[PDB]
Amino acid sequence: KWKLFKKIPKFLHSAKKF
Repeated sequence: KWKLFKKIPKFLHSAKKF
């Protein structure tokens, strides 16, 4: 149970801006 297991792959969130 690691809150990071669902936070590292946030590369898709970067493009969400542009």
